[PDB]
Parts: sequence; C-alpha cells; structure tokens
Amino acid sequence: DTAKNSSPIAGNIEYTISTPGSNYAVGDKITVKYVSDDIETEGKITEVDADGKIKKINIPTAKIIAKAKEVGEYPTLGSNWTAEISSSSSGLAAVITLGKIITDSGILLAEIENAEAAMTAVDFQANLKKYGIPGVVALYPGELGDKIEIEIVSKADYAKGASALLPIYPGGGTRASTAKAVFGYGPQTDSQYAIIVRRNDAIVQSVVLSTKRGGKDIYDSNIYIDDFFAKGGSEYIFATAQNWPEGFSGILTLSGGLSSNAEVTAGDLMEAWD
Repeated sequence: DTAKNSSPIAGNIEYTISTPGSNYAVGDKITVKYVSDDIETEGKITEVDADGKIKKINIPTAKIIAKAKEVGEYPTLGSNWTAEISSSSSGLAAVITLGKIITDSGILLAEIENAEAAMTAVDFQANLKKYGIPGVVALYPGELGDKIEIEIVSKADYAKGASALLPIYPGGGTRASTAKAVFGYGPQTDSQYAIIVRRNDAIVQSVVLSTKRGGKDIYDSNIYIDDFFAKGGSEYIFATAQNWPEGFSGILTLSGGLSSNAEVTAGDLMEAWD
C-alpha cells in the first residue's frame, strides 16, 4: 500500500477558524460537544493577535476519538460535532469549524540523506505550526513507529523536575516530567531540550539537543537538532528544529505509521510481537 512514518500530526482534529472574532485570550477553554452533550472540555486557544483575534487552538482528542468509534463516526466525524469557546471568555464572535480526525501522518522518510527535505516541506511544516508541536517523527516507516513516544522538556521546565506536569499530545491529559530523574545533566541554554524516546515502556534514547546552530555538548559534540539527526544520531526518531515551538515541553504520541505491503519482513513482525 502506502508507506508513512508515524508523526505527531495524525490523531489531531482538523479545525478551521472560520471567523476569528476578537478580544479572546490564550488559555480560554474550548468545549467539543457531540449531539449537544459535552465530550471534551479541555481544548484551549493557543494564539491570538493584538486585538484578541483567534489564530490557533488546541483540542485534545482521546475522548472525542473514543466516542466517535462508539457511535460509528470515526474518523470522519461530521455535523453531530460542534466546538465552542467557554462562556467565561472575554472574546466574542469567533466561529470554529471542526473537520475529521487526521489519519495521515503527513510524512515518509526514505534515506536519511534526503530526510531533512521531507521534514522541512511546506505542507508538513504548516501542520506542525497549526497543532503547536515540534517536528519529531519515527525514523522508519511502518506501524511499529506508533509505539514510539517522545517526552520533551525545556530548560525552564527541567529545573522543576517532577513538579512539571507535561501535556500529552494529541490525546490530552498530563504526566509528571521524568527529565530530572533520567538525566544527570540538563539543558544548558534556552534553545536546549531534554528529549526522551520510549518504546514499549523502555527508554531507548535520551539526549539534550539544541534548536540553535552551533551549540555543543560539554565534549564539543554538535547537538543542533538537524545536524545530529542528519549524521545518524538516532536509530529511532528523526527531527528538525524548524517550527520547534520555543520553550516547548510535552509528550508526543506518534501515529499514522503505515507499511508498504511488499516491504514488510518477518523480522518486522518479530519486532512487533509485543
């Protein structure tokens, strides 16, 4: 069929800011209802302009997806579903129109020598910005990449240790940060992020990398994201600094991994056996 690498884009809900309105604020809550009953109440406005016009929002999808599957509307959704901004907000007049649950990861990597071109392609990048997440994906295409989860902690949030409750994307909820428990040494600049890669409850990689060209670890090793990955720094994931949200901390669930039927080996099955 079609090969795809698991990404943080799949699993999100399409949205359009049909009318931006005005006087809204970041943090204003958003409710998604099904046939006029609350399903998800922890959506939020994530970007506004100077006049309070809504620019970006974030809607967690775990409860929406669970319900959609129950009622036979996954992942199309449709006109049974509505989004609204909490009545407590100062804003007015905005209209948010919901679409489907995204199943396309939006990315396929082949040889890591051409991966940066894929990672920085305009369509993929537009979706990273729209959903407010960094571009971190499974290195190899296939369903197995869905089992990779990334935990990312900024310098400011690293200092907080387990007091930092990290939001989980795109599903919702939070989880206490493990970065201070896992690393001896944390981010050294505000361009640096502790990245923990887990597969099947096991940390398979953990490293502090930078979104700033030229930044290095204590051994003068290059830790700028795109370089680190282009040079084969990971056997599990690939990433870009482009549109990495400044100060991002959070947990990324990857999905949408898909194999080309002809390319699957018995080895891939063994590796999936858990």
